[PDB]
Amino acid sequence: AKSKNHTNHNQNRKAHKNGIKKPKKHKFMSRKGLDPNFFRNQKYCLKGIQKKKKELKLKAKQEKNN
Amino acid sequence: KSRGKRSGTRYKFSKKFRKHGECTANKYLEKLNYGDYVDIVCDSTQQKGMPFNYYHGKTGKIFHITKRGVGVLVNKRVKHRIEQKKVCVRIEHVRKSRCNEDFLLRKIKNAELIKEAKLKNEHINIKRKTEGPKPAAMIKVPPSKIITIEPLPFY
Amino acid sequence: VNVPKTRKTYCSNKCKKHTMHKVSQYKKGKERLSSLGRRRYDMKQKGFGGQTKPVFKKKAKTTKKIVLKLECTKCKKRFQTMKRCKTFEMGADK
RNA sequence: GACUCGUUCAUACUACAGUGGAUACACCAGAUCCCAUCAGAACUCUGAAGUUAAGCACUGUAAGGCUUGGCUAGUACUGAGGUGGGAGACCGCUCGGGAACACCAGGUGAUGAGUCAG
RNA sequence: GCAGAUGUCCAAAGACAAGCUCAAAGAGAACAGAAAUCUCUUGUAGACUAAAAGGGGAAAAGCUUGUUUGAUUUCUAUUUUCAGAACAAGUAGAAAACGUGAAAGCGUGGCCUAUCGAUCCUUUAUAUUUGCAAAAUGACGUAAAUUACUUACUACUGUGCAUAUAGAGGUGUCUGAAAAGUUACCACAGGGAUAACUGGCUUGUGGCUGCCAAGCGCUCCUAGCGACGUAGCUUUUUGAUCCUUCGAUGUCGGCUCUUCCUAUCAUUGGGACGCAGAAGUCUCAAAGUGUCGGAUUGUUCACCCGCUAAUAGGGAACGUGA
RNA sequence: AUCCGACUGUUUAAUUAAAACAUAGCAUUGUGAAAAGCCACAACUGGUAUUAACACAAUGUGAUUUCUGCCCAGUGCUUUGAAUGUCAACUUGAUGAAAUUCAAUCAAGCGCAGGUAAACGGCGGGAGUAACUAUGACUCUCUUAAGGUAGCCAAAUGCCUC
RNA sequence: CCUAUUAGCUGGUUAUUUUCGAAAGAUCUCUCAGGAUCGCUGGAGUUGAUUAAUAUAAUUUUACCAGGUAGAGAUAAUGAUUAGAGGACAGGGCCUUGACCUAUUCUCAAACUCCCAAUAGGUAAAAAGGGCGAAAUAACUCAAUUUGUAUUUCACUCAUAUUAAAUAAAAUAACUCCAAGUGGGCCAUUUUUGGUAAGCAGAACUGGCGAUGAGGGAUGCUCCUAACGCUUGGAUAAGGUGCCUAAAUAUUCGCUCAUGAGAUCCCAUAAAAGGUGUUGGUUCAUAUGAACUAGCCCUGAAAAUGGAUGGCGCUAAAGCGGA
RNA sequence: ACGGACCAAGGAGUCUAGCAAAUGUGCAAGUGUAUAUGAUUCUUUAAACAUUUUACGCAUAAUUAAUGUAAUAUGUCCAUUGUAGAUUUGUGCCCCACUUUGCAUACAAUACCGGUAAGCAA
RNA sequence: GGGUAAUUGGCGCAGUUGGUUAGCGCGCGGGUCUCAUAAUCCCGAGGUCGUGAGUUCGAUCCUCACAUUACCCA
Repeated sequence: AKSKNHTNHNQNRKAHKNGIKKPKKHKFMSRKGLDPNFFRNQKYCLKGIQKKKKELKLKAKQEKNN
Repeated sequence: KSRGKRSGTRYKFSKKFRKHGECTANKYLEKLNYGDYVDIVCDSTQQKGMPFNYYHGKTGKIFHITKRGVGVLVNKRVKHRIEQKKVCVRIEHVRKSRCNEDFLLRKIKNAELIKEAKLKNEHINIKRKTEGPKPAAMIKVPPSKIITIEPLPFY
Repeated sequence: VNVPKTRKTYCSNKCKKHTMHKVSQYKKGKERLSSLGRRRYDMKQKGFGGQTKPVFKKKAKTTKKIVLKLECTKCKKRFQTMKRCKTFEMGADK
């Protein structure tokens, strides 16, 4: 029995019935494997700034908590 | 029956007339930053680091930079939805865009105008004009320049 | 396809210096009679029933992948794979 | 006037004539050493006896080409509408957008950074 | 559908650097010619680049030379087919040690687009990684101690076997069953998704009617014709399709019987003719009347004998099996 | 009168009575007996057989007449094998601490060398040539195993074919 | 008896109403009548809106992009492809044959392009953001522990009262989970492949049919108007106004004699060629001759049950084309 | 195109095991009381009731073939860090802008455990 | 895959450490009349490469080149 080998009819209407879906567009994009030896430095940067901020936080907390 | 890499680029990837030869020796010197908007143009003089069939002419943004590679994020349609796609291309093919120079110029004009506008405390319709209905005015024309028109005969 | 017999390359283990390597052509080697597959198949084949497994009896393509065994002169071995070809020889005339 | 490094990558090109030589580039003298060949022709090295003849710079050609503008022409063409016309092929109308080739006119560059010379 | 091609080939046809610039045409020079070597002039590819084709390529991606093996180990982000699975093929990187040039850089095969393959099983390599279910196999090795069931410290621990990682052995029906025919003795479930018969829509072929007029017709284009070309009707052949029925529409032909159509064979009345008359040819109005007996053959179709006035062409589910 | 079948006979109960079968004749093969043939049987055992080559079993063709041409390359079937290629178990021997791994051969069969076509089957293609013409008695040629012999015919076997 | 064997296949599969409501693609399949898969749908539940915003939009605009289809060409390349004008290697008797060269000429290309549309395509149009300086951090980079890069915290503040263009019954959103059906399609305007053509075979953007009736086309699965809770009035769409058949023998302006007139797209055929029929024009010649030109009409015009603009019939139309 | 001359009765998504999801309920780092045990229960009672100070399943911790190994790390009963984000306390008993807390979650970043790489390695 | 012979003159042939040899194919001479034929000589990677040994085609060894066998968890 001969069978229709292809069609693309009604496909666009089916697509637009639910509306063309958009990606969620989140804010941050992961750095799992992007250009290392730069984020390698950046992680140490973040660790250092966090360490300074948190040690100052603990110093203030102690000098206010006696 | 055949859907290879460069399929159907007999003219698209072909370099335009009298534009053969290697890429311009200044296109390497453009400056790129994360978050910039960029256009993707497939050149053919360079071979490796090549974009693909569909992506010629599209836009995107810069999120990945290597010694020579550039990764651009693009919205490519597939049936019922749009999904992000990251494409890695080379500096020869990539090209700085103009999709945001209009808005950048508008922002610069805003910064250099509304500053003094606020200094004077004036409100303006800083929204884009989109000129529609023209106003009504009076104009002059002497009777010596009114040239009539009439339909033409056949031949 | 002709390949020089001795090469200069990297050693993937026990060493980290670009040294000499002797190149030979890998051979399949006779299957062991005590191997698990053979003994299990023999156990299956005891008794009536005939063949109890398919036979790869199609014979479609006309060549085998070519593989080079590299001997690191210091010690130890390594494999390498070249694209399939019909003709292959060791260090033939230049 | 001159050069060096650039951009613009033919208005910057090409063919033919004329003009310009203090440093300028350049032709030019040579091959012991660095250096290369079949060949000091080229390349490399050392020089400045002679030099606008050539390159290079400028100008000229009812020069070709190139490049703008006009015209080709609202023509060819085409989106939407039509219980429009035509047996059909095709051709009107409303709301719309809009060519190219050939032809004519004008032009043959602009330019950054740095230096020498007076 | 169309024009083709692939299941290979290559230590260089791979990497890099440097130098040079190809075809062709003209001009010239012993043998020497259309072509043989050299040199000159012009020369944006008209050659060359493994293959088919399509792109790209000029101080090169081509030609010549030089040094070389990055055609290497391991791992990510991803693009193409897309389920946005994979493999595959790539693209960009990273951690290594290298080659190349002076460096900048470039190198993860072939300037780009095709050149290829799961599970399980087998085999070969790698491994300060393991077991072989109460135990051990260097080795009593080392320090002390005595005639013993002595004590501390050991990375190097029997054959064979299973694993872990990595390639390879092919599944071309190529996302992967190990596989010869026949039923005219047949059986079953189904199919008008699907043949053979009408019916249908189309008219290529078949038949029929035209248009134009070079020539034929003693001269004379249209009495009768009419090539070379061109426009239509037909469903009476064969075609093309498979829209209707495979829970059955009784599929050839002959016998018999009725009507209908006209593109008239004869008969009616005319017209024309290259018509003396006769005979005959073309043709307009015309379906009222008529279109036969036989031999051969299953025939339709066909060919003969004979009379005829003439022995015209067709349909009706190829008319007609209660 | 022709074709078929030699005749009498048998057969598709309920669509086919024949040209189908069988028969007499012709010819082949196996078989010397209980250690054989053909066959049945799970094993014991049995039929042929109360049998003995003028017999038993399996075959093809089908009175009589005259014939029954050629090929053992193909596939079958069969005959000889201590020279013999290949080939199992077992055994022997070697190494090994043992499993193990290795070599050797006087099994049959296949191969080697024969025979057999009333075993299955097969039986050519091109050119040139003779006082008219046409053909080809013959010559050359490619090739197979031989290349359709005696005979016969648009036969119930010839499409072209009416 | 195993056995109520198996069956990708046929037939059937029982009460209402309401709400929502499809597909006949695409990948793989010893797959082509099946299946798994996403895609389309329902149900459930959650986060965000309820503040004429922000996300958001089959939308347009402002700016900025990319293409090589029609079209246009042959002198712009390649391949064709027709004739001459002119001009200095070979053949024979200044002469001839050609080839060859310069500029012209006739016509082309789904697998030609110096050029290039409309359609369709893409991105940006400011607050989880940006602009403008300091202070820290780093093992990254740079000659630079101070060159920068990126980060954090502070400064300062960028229309926000219409809202960084317009307009938006834009939060009827976004997400997650469970699941059925589906996985043979077809018709229509336009584009287009094969074939002569087909109510054929095969695709393309969109709409329908299926899944759907209502009025009209006499009648019809797809045409036109228009999509449906149950009634009462008004006024319409398409379409009609001689009767059938509700409404104009309505008005007004011209054409038409048919001894087979004509009367709506799909839609149910008609041509090449003609006409001294008639109506109106244009070009020429001295109200006349010719040549053209387009409306209607006539010929061309032939098929079988008896036949159809739907019938009747229709001519100062109830035909044709208008107002 | 196929089944239906007619009537009345019968006539088809059920049951079990296992899992998942949705919902409701109890309990909650525990949960279920299994076989089975005791009782002046012993028509109905083949059901209800009850279960002396680790029985098991499922969960609390994962991972690798595997010998096995096993979640910050003792500065502190703070309980990792960001961007938003519900609430919250207040300034200008009902809006918006200003500081305060930052649920849940969403997108990330960090550490830490097993595994495999790489460097070292007694 | 195993196992074996084969491929060396132009035919075909077998040979093995102190070796390249012939019957035929070819050349001419000479010859016994015309044919045979003594003998010179054309003819040899001893299928290929490498290896072993005072001394090799030979001894060891792999590459493909030819054919019945046997297994086709390949």
